[PDB]
Amino acid sequence: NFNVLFSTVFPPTSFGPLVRKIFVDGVPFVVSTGYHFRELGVVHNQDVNLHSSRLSFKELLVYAADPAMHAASGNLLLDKRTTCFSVAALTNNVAFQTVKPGNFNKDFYDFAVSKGFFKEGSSVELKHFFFAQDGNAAISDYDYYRYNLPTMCDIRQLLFVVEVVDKYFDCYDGGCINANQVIVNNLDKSAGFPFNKWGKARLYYDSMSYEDQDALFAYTKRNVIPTITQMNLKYAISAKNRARTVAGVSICSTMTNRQFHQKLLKSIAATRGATVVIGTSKFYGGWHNMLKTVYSDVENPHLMGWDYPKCDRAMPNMLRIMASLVLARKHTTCCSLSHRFYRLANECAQVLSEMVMCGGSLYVKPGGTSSGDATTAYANSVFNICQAVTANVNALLSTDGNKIADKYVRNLQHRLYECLYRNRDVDTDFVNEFYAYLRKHFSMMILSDDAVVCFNSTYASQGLVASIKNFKSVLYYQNNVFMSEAKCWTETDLTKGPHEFCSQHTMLVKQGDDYVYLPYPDPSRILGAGCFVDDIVKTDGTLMIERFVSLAIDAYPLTKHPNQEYADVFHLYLQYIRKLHDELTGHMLDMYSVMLTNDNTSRYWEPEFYEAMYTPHTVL
Amino acid sequence: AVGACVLCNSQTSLRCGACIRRPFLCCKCCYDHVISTSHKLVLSVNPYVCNAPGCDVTDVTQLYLGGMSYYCKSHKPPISFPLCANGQVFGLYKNTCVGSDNVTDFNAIATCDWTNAGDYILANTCTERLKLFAAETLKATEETFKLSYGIATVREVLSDRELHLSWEVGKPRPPLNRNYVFTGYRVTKNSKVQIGEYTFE
Amino acid sequence: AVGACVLCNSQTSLRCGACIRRPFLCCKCCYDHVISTSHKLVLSVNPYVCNAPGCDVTDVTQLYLGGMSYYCKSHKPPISFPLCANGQVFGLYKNTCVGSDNVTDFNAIATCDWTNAGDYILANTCTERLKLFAAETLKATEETFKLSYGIATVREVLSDRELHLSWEVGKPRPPLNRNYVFTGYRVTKNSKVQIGEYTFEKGAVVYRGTTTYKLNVGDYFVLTSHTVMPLSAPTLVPQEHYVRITGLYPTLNISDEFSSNVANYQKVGMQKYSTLQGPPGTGKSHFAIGLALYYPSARIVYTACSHAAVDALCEKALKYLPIDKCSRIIPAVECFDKFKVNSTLEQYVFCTVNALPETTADIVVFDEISMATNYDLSVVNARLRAKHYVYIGDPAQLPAPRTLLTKGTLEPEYFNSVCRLMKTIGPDMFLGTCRRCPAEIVDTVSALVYDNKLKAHKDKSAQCFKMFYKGVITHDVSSAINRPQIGVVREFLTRNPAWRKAVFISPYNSQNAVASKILGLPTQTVDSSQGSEYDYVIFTQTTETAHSCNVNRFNVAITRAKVGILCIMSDRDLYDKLQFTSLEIP
Amino acid sequence: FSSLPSYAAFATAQEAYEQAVANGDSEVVLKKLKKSLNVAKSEFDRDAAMQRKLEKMADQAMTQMYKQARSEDKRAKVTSAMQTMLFTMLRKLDNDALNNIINNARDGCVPLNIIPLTTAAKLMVVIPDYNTYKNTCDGTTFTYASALWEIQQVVDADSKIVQLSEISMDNSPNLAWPLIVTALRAN
RNA sequence: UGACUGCUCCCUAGCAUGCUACUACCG
RNA sequence: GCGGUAGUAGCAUGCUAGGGAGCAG
Ligand SMILES: [Zn+2]
Ligand SMILES: [Zn+2]
Ligand SMILES: [Zn+2]
Ligand SMILES: [Zn+2]
Ligand SMILES: [Zn+2]
Ligand SMILES: [Zn+2]
Ligand SMILES: [Zn+2]
Repeated sequence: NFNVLFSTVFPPTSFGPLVRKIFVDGVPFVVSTGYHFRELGVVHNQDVNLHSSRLSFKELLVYAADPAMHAASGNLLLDKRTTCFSVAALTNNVAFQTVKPGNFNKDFYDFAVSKGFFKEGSSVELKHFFFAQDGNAAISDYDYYRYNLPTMCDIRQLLFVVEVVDKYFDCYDGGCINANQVIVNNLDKSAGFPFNKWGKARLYYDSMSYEDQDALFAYTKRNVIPTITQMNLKYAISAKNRARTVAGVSICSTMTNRQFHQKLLKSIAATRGATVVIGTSKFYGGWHNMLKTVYSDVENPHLMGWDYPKCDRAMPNMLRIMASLVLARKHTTCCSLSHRFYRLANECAQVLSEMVMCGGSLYVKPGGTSSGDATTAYANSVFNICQAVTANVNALLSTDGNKIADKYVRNLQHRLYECLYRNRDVDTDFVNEFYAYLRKHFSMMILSDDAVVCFNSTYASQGLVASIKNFKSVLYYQNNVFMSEAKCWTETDLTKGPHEFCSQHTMLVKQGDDYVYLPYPDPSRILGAGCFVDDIVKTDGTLMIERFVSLAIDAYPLTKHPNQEYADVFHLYLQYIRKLHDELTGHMLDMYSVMLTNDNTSRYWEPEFYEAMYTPHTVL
Repeated sequence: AVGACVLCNSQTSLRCGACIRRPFLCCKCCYDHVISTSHKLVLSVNPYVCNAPGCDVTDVTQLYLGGMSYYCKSHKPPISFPLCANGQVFGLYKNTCVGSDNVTDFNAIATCDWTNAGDYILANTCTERLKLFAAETLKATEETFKLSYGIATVREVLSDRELHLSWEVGKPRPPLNRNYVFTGYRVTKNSKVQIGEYTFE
Repeated sequence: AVGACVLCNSQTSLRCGACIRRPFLCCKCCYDHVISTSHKLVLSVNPYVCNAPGCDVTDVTQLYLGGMSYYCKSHKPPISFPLCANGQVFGLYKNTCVGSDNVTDFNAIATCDWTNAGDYILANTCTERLKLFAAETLKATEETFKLSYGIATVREVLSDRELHLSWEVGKPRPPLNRNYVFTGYRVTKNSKVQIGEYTFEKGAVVYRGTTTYKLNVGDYFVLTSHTVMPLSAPTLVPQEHYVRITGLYPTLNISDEFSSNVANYQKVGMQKYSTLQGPPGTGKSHFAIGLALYYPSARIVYTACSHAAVDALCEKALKYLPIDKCSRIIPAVECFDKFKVNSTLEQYVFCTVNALPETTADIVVFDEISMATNYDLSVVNARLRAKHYVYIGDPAQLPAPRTLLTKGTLEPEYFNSVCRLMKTIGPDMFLGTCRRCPAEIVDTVSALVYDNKLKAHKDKSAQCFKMFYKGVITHDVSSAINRPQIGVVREFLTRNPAWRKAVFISPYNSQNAVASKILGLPTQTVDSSQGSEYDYVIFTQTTETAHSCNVNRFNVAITRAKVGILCIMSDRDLYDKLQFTSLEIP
Repeated sequence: FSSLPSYAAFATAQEAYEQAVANGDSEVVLKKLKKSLNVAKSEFDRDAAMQRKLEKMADQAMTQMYKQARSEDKRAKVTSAMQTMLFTMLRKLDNDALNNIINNARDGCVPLNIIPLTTAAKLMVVIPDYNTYKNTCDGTTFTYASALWEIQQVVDADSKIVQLSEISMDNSPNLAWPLIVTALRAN
């Protein structure tokens, strides 16, 4: 906290990797043997050898991921398009990347029009398209890191909020695992820079044996390895016309972050009935179970949701450090005290402030999160819980204590002030008491910066529980953003669920004998997915009929909506599926002579196959 | 992919693996192409070969159609039916095929080295499209037997119209007049560079 | 882990584990080699050893395959499968083998621990890849033998031409002269530091090296054993006499360096190789120099076998050929750096086979065939792939330092493949013109091996002397001494005034060191001392045993001196063959 | 599947038993036939099953070892590629200015952000518009990072040569404006 | 040029378990 | 007379592996 304030005086060219000259068989290299953080000060590597013989495979991998050689063997660059610090240009040309439009499925559009759709004055219309971008879009989108400013925190209050958050994250287990227990799916994805010139992640997960991976992982508990992050543009459907960009992290960072965090990440995504709902599905009655869990037994229930403007470009560094420290608290037996600090330093040097490669040039990332590391959603959930806790603390500590009728709450406020500003060490009994109070009067359900809260209403009116105004104030003074209350909702009737959670609305329908909650999407999104695609994937439905089956699975609960076009969407999808099947069979029987059969294929255009996906019985 | 075999009047996706122009032969037509001569390899939308890693079978007469793939004889998961069976080869248009009465058109003129007078004799005893196949195969054999001789080059230069010339490794030299234009290319280190048109007599 | 087997050239994945060089063996070949020989270890992509915990068996005929690992009789699961069955080991490409019948000779090559003459007989009597494998494993065993020696513990130095140096406990004194190079590396605190390329004189330690370092503490003199790389090219390429002179350009004029050099070119321009069959000082030097300007537009390579024999390699090249046309290749040991190092484009490169800048040519020259093995021929054929080349050298010279053989001497037919290639079908070239030499060597080596194709060019005044003295031999250590040399040098310089400035051939280098300490004569090496001979030399007794005197060590020693060649009859020599003047000692 | 070790015995016993049956002998020979053939088929059963299990096990082992060999080959080639890339990028370090600024350091360590700033030979500038252009790189030589640079070439967003005589206020709206300026360090 | 997670549908191959069936051996 | 065992066929259930596709943060 003090280093953050003091680092704003010193010049910005004295931060980052520290390099020196080493000799390998009489030839000189330039490698990084330390780091200078704005928050953590000066860090020196522990195992550095100047004179050495011919190097091995993992040394080659480490030296090929360091930005030192790439920056030192490049040209100077002065870029006036952005205000962020610039390092070097790797080539003699600047690369401009564009985004192409979508492909039009005319047959589906004609079929939909021939059934009374897209008429004037209708309540269902297309507002999801593929937007195109011009040459200078990647740099324009990268220039949004100017909203990240150095922020000092109230340390005596953060040191209590972190205890409450750790109480929230208490029902799991974690630790370190060996290289043979790591689970990877889709090994056919990119490996980052400069490793994308020779293959995908399969090549590097096959060429490296198990003890090589173990030695590489054990190397990062005594040294710091800075890497390079590549920025890519997305090609997907959306409702707004701004460019979207994701970050491609290097393989040397992901390979070790998996071994560090995967056990805890898998343990979190396997628990039901907790605050974090990552891993729970919405089919087979999952949505109803989540909604019933979040309602708990609150006394005067209302519902509330909020929004984070520029969530990843504006999150201060201190909260990211806090999230990493909270996640790394499960290593009390497998790791020492220096190993944990060096792991934290490696994480900070790789995914918090490092060189990014936009276009064909190297830039310096000021701060924030790089969406695309191995621990994105869980860290976002920790950050969301931290913000909710500090909002509750600020709401309770800023109330006239002479007007609180209940004496228990008055004593709680007195003890809260004493534990914040008059106590130096942790007091577990009051932490447990405050955690119980929060869980009784303020219930949460969190999924990576999306949240729904069921709170006591009279307590919030009297000021003993956080409100929207408290969230606005906390965001203003701790996140450097303004949160307009036009993107937040409030629901005073519990028979209708949250107004929006994970882009889905909620309706209470009668199925069987009882009443359950079902989610339904926006009809415009489903129709836009039907009509606008990437080529070959559609514009010929017979080649892929399984797209429309999934799209009709997503659009089933629209048949219980009081509005009439909403069910017509599902019926139109069923008729299109039947038409595509008939087209395929006849269109194949005609020129060729192969005769097709309709055995157990009619199930796809009858509603009973889709009705079974929202009824609690858990198949496959 | 989908071309046309016309003597049997059969759209096809098959083609002979080892032949002149990758010619197109229907199921029964590829069959009597592969039993009247020796052409034991065919090409379809995908090539027929065992798909287990490390396996190697050029022949098609013993491959099987397995789980959305092809497997073989020496390395045999035989839960399948054979590819070559019942007077036909497996592919599309396996039902709308006719066959050929004159079995040895390809077996006669596509099996010799395309230099005897019999080639042209049969080409004139053909139809319009059959003789089109003939003419295209004559152009193909012209080029494919022209690409079997040397490349002249000037390494130290002398006065124009009187130079020195070394040629190639072991290959023979074609006829001598200006029939063959010596229009090659120049190499600086990896690329091709403006040279012009020449002729050596 | 995948390649061709040394007999069938078929694809395999099996490596024999009981052969020091780990050759690639075919599955049927693997079975034949493991059955008829106590070579019971086979390596694959994974080793063929029992993986049962706590177990230790390294056979192949004993293991059973079960599950995914390999198991033995004591741990075979119910689902077991023997690896060694059907006379064919289990490995990749098991269905595409052909086998071979040349397994007995391959077994003999593999099993030969290199003891007797038959070792080299069958080394030179086999097919090509077996020749390559035999040469590789011969150099491997000799380098292992010489690395099985101690480290020269040194902590101080007296002065120049003096040294105190100690070997290890249980290790004997290594061989003496530069034929076994002494190149060591000391340490200061953390790594190794340079010492110098040296050689020792006697046991007083004079320095016959070419540098001087601040030698004292922590010094480690060692005969550096080097890892041997595998061969690529065969020992020789079969020649075919051309009709076109491709690339070769006989100039309009005649660069008349030598007269018969025109015929030289005439028959070396068509066949894929040749050889300069040169008696000492008989055009063995500058025929290539004449070829340099008669064929100036031809890429010409020059090489030898040792860094010592670069005299004629480097002198006349700069002396008469143009300055820029020459080029120098030297690792950076101490040798002639007269031309330009670090230059890839040139038409006349002069070096040894130690290290060259990888390129191909069309003309090469290669010196010192007598002490050249098939390994050196293969490496020069691999590094340089030319159109024609000449191997300078003569069978009437010394063999390579093949200290491995002790019973039978290695004769001309056993030098290398080429050295008998020109012995059976005849030499590519045969000269008969001695540049500067009386007819003593003419008579001697023409009656012995030259077959009298060269005759008297300079007159025979019979000033050379050979006496009736015999001598007495005594062994002490790996070098011996001679009391009828300690007394005989004086007894032979008693009154004859002509051989006081003669050169001392050294069958025993320690004896030459003692002679230098007592009376004083220059030390003259035997093997790597051709062309360094002066005008006047003494052939001394120095030995009677089978160390040096059967035929081919004195064929060049008789040519060291020109007029006054004192070659006394020492032992069972060629006494009753010629006429020689004699003076009886008092 | 037809020349198994027990096949000879099984077939010979079956042939002899069926010949005895065709001889029309008593019921005792029929009972002996039935028992012998039953036990013969029973013993042939495992001999026909175990072999088929073993062949598939061997085939799986072969496939796994082949894929291991392929993985090793790929590893070797990627190692060669990485070594080549490193040794190729080594040859542009400008080993006199770098050595001059390394020796001035008190322990050999220097920040990475000041190496291109003090040792690079070429500079690249990207200019949004003309107002920014006339304040940064006006003329033919300009000063930046306490050094003097002189212009060498100017291209546009389409990578086509642009001469400084036409970069003016009037002619500004006729250029693909993301201009890239290349300069060299002076003296 | 294509990041990190979570859930769901479809097709094929293998393994394990269970149900039924047909012969044969044994008591 | 009943049970056990050994193969063979069909059917069902859950995992692992491979491929194609959909949604969400
Ligand atoms: Zn740990
Ligand atoms: Zn054909
Ligand atoms: Zn046909
Ligand atoms: Zn196969
Ligand atoms: Zn062996
Ligand atoms: Zn073999
Ligand atoms: Zn064992």
